[PDB]
Amino acid sequence: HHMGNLNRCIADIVSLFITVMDKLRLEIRAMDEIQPDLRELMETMNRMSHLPPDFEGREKVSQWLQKLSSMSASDELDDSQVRQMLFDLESAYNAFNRFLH
Repeated sequence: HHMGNLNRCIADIVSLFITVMDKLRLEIRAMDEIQPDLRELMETMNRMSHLPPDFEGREKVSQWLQKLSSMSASDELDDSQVRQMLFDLESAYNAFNRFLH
């Protein structure tokens, strides 16, 4: 038994999307508490060579990473930013699932 890179990436991307969304639903707000998982999600999409270069889901995650890069470690996302991030992550997750079909 041996699992390939692609299937490991798919499992990690699905679990990271849901983990980041769940943290946001649990009122986790600090940049240093959300950003590391988001970075892990972005890098795993980057390791998934089968994704199209302009893939929608990666663009949404990247834009959030860029936004978080302007914050201090201790800065917190506000209610509006959390709701928007959840909408963007749901949209990126759905785009990933659509890609798989």
